Amino acid sequence: REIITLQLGQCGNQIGFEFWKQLCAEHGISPEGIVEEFTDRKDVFFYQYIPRAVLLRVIHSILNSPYAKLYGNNWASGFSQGEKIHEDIFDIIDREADGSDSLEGFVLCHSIAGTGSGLGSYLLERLNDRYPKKLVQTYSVFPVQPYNSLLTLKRLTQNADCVVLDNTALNRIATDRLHIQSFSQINQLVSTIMSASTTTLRYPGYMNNDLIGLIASLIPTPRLHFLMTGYTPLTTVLDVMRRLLQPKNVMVSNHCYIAILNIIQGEVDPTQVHKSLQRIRERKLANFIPWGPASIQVALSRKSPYLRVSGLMMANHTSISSLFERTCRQYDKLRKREDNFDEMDTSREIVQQLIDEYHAATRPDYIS
Amino acid sequence: REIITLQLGQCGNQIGFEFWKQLCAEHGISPEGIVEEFTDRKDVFFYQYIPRAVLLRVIHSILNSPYAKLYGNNWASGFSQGEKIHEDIFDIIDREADGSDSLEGFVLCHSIAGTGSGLGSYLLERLNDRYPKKLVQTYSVFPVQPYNSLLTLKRLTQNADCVVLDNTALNRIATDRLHIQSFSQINQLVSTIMSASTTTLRYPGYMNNDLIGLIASLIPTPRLHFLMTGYTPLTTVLDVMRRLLQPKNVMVSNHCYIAILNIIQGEVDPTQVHKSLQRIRERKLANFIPWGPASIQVALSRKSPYLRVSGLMMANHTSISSLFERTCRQYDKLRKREDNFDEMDTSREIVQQLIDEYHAATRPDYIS
Amino acid sequence: LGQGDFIRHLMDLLKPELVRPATTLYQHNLTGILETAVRATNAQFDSPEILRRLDVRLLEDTGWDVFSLDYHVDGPIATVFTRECMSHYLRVFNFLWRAKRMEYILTDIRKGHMCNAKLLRNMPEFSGVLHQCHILASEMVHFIHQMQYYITFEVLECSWDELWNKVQQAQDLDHIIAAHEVFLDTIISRCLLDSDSRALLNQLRAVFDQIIELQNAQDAIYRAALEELQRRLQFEEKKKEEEEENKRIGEFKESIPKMCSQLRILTHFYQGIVQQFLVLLTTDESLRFLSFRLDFNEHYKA
Amino acid sequence: EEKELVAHLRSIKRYFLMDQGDFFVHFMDLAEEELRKPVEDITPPRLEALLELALRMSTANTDPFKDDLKIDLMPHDLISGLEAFSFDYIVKWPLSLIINRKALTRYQMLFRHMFYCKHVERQLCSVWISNKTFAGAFTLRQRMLNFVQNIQYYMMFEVMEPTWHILEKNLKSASNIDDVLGHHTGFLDTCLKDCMLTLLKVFSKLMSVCVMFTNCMQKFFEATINKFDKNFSAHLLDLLARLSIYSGMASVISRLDFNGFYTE
Repeated sequence: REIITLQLGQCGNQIGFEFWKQLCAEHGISPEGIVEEFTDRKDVFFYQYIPRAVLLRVIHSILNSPYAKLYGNNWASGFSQGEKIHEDIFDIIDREADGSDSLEGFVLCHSIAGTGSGLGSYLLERLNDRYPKKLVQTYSVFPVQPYNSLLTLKRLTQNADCVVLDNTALNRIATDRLHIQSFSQINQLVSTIMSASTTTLRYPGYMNNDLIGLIASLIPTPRLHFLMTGYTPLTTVLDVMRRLLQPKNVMVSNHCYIAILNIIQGEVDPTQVHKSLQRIRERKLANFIPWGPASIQVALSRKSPYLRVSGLMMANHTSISSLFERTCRQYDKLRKREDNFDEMDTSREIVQQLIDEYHAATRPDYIS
Repeated sequence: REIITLQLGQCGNQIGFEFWKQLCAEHGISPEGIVEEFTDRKDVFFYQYIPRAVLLRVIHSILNSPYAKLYGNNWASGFSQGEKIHEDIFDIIDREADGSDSLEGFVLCHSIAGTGSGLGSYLLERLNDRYPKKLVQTYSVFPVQPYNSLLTLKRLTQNADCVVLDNTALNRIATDRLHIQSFSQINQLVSTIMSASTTTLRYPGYMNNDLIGLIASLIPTPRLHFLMTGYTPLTTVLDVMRRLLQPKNVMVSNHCYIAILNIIQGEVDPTQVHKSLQRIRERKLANFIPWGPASIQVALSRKSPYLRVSGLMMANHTSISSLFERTCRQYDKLRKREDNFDEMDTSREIVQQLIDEYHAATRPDYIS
Repeated sequence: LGQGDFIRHLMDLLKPELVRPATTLYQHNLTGILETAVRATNAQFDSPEILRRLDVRLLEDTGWDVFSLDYHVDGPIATVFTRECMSHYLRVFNFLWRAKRMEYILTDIRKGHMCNAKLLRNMPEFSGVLHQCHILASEMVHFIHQMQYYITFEVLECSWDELWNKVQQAQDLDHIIAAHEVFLDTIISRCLLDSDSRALLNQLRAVFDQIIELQNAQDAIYRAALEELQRRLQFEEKKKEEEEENKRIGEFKESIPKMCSQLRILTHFYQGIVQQFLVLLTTDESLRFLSFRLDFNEHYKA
Repeated sequence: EEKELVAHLRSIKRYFLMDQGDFFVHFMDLAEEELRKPVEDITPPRLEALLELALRMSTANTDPFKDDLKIDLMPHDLISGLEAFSFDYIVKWPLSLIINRKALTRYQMLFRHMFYCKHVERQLCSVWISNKTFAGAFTLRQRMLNFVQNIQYYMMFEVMEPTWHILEKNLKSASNIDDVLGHHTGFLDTCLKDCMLTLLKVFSKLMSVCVMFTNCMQKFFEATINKFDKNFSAHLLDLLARLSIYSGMASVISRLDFNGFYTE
C-alpha cells in the first residue's frame, strides 16, 4: 500500500516541506535523495528514493534550498481557478495513482483560512467522485476570513474520511514554554506531530499496520470525524499518560471523549503499560460517552537508530464542537454587516447539523 | 494537592520574587527552570518545573533579571480598576485552578498600605464567592494611609481564612543587629520567614502534611485568625525555645497566647524535645488562655542537601489587637480633620467588633 | 505476526483466492503470492537464509480454514524447537490469524459506511434504519480493537520480554531451552487456547461469528438501497407512468420496518453474548487485565 | 552493604510509621469514598490501582523499593470497610530473617492505630470549613481537635521518633545477626509499650463520640450537642485519671494539659 500527499497553499507547502525534512532525517536518506550508509518501512511514503509528493512563488524557495534534488484571497477565486485546470493537475495525480503499486490514501496538508481554502475544497469534491474506495485524511490548520473558514467546513464534513491543528493553541504554547515573543518557529512544532502521527506506518508493528486501522478505531460514525492531538515532552508511562490529559498540552482552544489513541515512541517497559491504565481507571481522569462501550488504546513504537521517551495522543473529543460555534457565530455577525449567494447558507445549514450532531452525541440516548 | 500564589502591588511582586529565588535555590532548580544534577516534595508549588505564580512597571525588572525563564494611591481606584478587568484576570486563574490536579489554597502576598490594597480587597471577595472550599492564606504586610489600612482590614476579617509582618518591627531589627543605616535588605529577612513558614509542605513529614493542618491547629475560632512570627538565629533545643519567647525577636511592635507552633529546621536530638518543654512548664515563660485547653506544638524538619540549627515560631497571640487600635485610633483623628462615604464606617464598625472580640478572649468566661 | 507490515499486504492478496472452497486450492499457486508479498513489503531487507525456510503449508471448508505458514527448521537448530514448538506455534497462529481477519473485516465495513453516507445522503427516510447499522458497528469494532491490544501488550510484548531477559544472561543451551519452552506455556495460557479454558474460547467464537453475520445482513441492506436509488435516477433523467411508480416507491418505504426488525434483533442478541462473555472471565490472573479493557467506562455491568 | 538493611527499614518508616504525609494526604484524598463502603463490597483490584497511583504522584517517587506495597484487608479490626485496611510488605530470603511475619504484624498493629487517629482528625478538621460561612458547637470542636492533635504529636515526636533514632545508632555497634535481631524486636516491644497499644480500651470509646459528632454536623440538634459534651468530657477525665497512676507515661499529661485545666 502507498500514500500520496498533496500540499496546497503557502501553509501546505511549508508544513509539508518541514514534514519531509523531518522524515528524510528520521530515515537514512540524505537531502539529495541518496541513501547514506550510517529495518524502517520506507516504501509507503518514498518511491524507489523519491517522496510521493504533489506540490501546488513559495515553490522557488524550495527549489533554491539544498533540498532541490528531492522532487487571490477569495474562496470563489480559489474554487474557480481549480475548475479551469481540472484536467491539467488531474494528469499528474492519475499517473501518480496508477504508477503506484496499490494506492491506499490521499493525505492533504492545507489551511482553511486563501487559495488553498478554495482549491482545496475543489479537489476534495473531485477526489471522492473519481475514487470512492480511497481514504482522504486532511491535516487542516485553523486560523472575509469567517466566510472562507466555514465554506471548506462544508466540504470537510462530507468528503474527508478523517486532524485539526489550530494556530491559536500554537501561539499560546509558543509564548508559554518556547518564548518566541514567527512562522518558521511554530512549524517546528506541527511537523513534530505529523511525523509522530504516522509512526505506526513507517515501522512494522503488531497492530495498526494500515491507514484504515488508525481511522476506523477512533471514528465511530462518519459524521464525527474530527480529531485533536496531544504531545507532552517539549520516567514511566504513568507520567506520560497523565501529562497528556492535561488541558495545558491539548492543542485545542457535557463533554467527554469517544476514543483515545496513545502513541509511546520510547523504550519503555512493556509490562507496566497495563498498570498505568489501571490507575487511570481508579482516579478517573477521563470521561467517555455513556451510550457505546469506549476504551483507550496505547501503542508502542521504535525510534530510528540514525535519528529519551516521547508520547502522542490521538483522541476524538466532543469539545471540538466549540471551535465550530466560534466560526459559526462570527459568520452571522458578518451576514448582517455585508449572483445568488445561496451557496453560503447551504454551507451554513450543513455545518449546524454537525454541531447539533455533536451536542446530541454526549447524551445517554444519542441513538436516533 | 497544590497551592497557587498571587502577588499584588509592588510589595507583593518583590517579596514574592525573593520568595521564589530562595525556594528555587533550596531545591535543585537552576534559575532557568532546569533541574540541576548536584527527596524534597516540589509538586505542591512547582508544576512539571515552573512555579504556580500569578503576578499582577515592576514586572519589567523581573523580565530583565536572570530569572526571566521562570514564568493610583487611593483604595477606591484600586477597587474600581479590579471591577473593570474582572473577567480578564479571572481567566488566567480559572485555567490555573482547573489545570491543577486538586487545588487546595490561594496564598496571597500583598501589603495593606496603594493598588494592592484595593485590588487585593477586591479579589478577596470574589475568591470566596467563586470557591467556598478553598483556603485563602494572606501574607499581609503592615506599614490617606490610615484609611486604606483599615478598609482592607474589613475584608481580611471575614474573607481570609488565615500572617502579619509589620515593617516597623522590620526596621527596628534592621538597625539593631543588621546595621542598615533599604527595601532590598529587609526583603532578605521576610523571605527567610516565608520559605520557613511552609517548611512542613515541601518535605514528607509525620504530621502537618496539608495546608489545612497548619491552619486548624492554631485558629480556634474563625474570627481570631491573625498570627505572628518569631525567628531567632540571625546548641540544644532549649536554647532556641527560650530565645523565641523573647520579645526582642517577635516581629510585632491581660495578654496571653492561644496556641504556639515551633518549627525546628535542624539536626537536633529527637529525644531532648520533651525535656525542653518540661522546663518551659516549670519556669512558666509563657501564659495561655484560661478557658480552653491550649498546648504548644513543636515540629522538626530536614534542610535541603543542595542548599547549623534554625527555628521558627508560629503563634496566635491576643496582643495583636494592639496593632488594630493604632490603625483604628488614627482613623478617628482623620475623620474630624477631612458619593455617600458610608462604606468606611461599616468597615470601622466591623473592625471594632474584632478588637472587642480579642479583649474578651483573655477572660475566664470568653464563651458567650 | 510480529511484523504487521508484511501480514497487511499478505491479507490483501489472499482475499481473491481463499474465498473459494478448499477443493479448488492447490499449494503451488499460493507460493507465488507469498513470494510477492515478501518482495513488496519491508521484509525484503532481510537475511536470505531465514527467508529460505519461510513457506506455506495446507492444513487438512474454505480457504480461510486451511492456510497457515510453517517455517520448517532442520539441523542443529532443530534441537531447540524439537517438533513440539512447531506443533505449538501453529496452535497459536490460528488464533492470531482469526483475530486478524475479524479486524480487517470490521475495517472494511467501517470503510463501506465511510462511502455509504456520501452517496445516499438525500433519502431522509433511510437514515433512521441506517443509523442502527452504524452504532452496531462501532459497538462491535471496540470489542475487537480492544482485544487486539490485549494480544500485543499482555501476551506478545510482555511474555517475550521475560524471554529476551532470560537469554542474554543464560548459557549452556539448557537454560535457553527451558526459557523458550516456558515462553510457549504462557502464550498458550494467556491466550485462551488452554485445556481447562475450553468453555471460554467456544464462547468467543460466537462473538467472532456475529461479526460475519453483520457483513451479510449489511450489504443486503446496502445494495437494496442502491438499486432503488439507481432506478430513481433513471426514472427522472430520461424524462426530464407517474402513478405506477408511487406504488413501487410506496412499497419500498413499507419494506424498511422489516429490515429494522433485523438490526433490532441482531443487536439485542449480540449484547446477550458479550455480557455473557464477561461473566465467564471471572473464573487465570492475567485475564483480569482483559476484563478492564472491554469494560472500560463501565458501559456494561449497568 | 549488599542487600542493605538500614536503607531497607527507612522504606518501612515511610509507609508503616507514617513519616511521609505527602503520600497519605494524596491517598485518602483519592480512596475516601471507596473505603466508606462496607467490606465484601469493594474490589481489591481498585484499591491497588489507587495505591499504585498515589505513590508516583506524590514525593515518594524517589524510592528504589516502592514496588513492595500490597493491600491486605484484615478480617478483624483493632480490637467495616475502613477499619479493616492495612498495607502489606514482602521481602526476599536474606532480609527476611530480620523482618519476618512475627515482626511485621507488629508494624501492622501500630500502623492502624495511627491510621485511625489520622482519619478522624482529617474529617473532624473537615467540618471546620463547612460551618465557615449554631454557635456553641465550636467550643466543643476546639476541645476535641485539640486532643487528637495532642495525641499524635505525642505519638510521633515523642515515642516513634526518639526510639527510632536509637535503633539507627544501635545498629552501627552491632557485632552479629543475633544482636541485630535483638535491637529490632527490642524497638518494637518498646513502641507498643509507650503507645496505648498494651486495658486502655476507653480510648476506643472516646474516639467513638468524636466520629459521631462529625456525622451530626455533616447533616447540615441544639439539645444533642450539649449531650456529647457531658459524654465526651466524662471519658477524657477517665483517660487523664489512669494516665496519672504510673511510676514516658507521666509526660503525657503535660501533653494533654498545659494550662492547669482538667484539674478536677
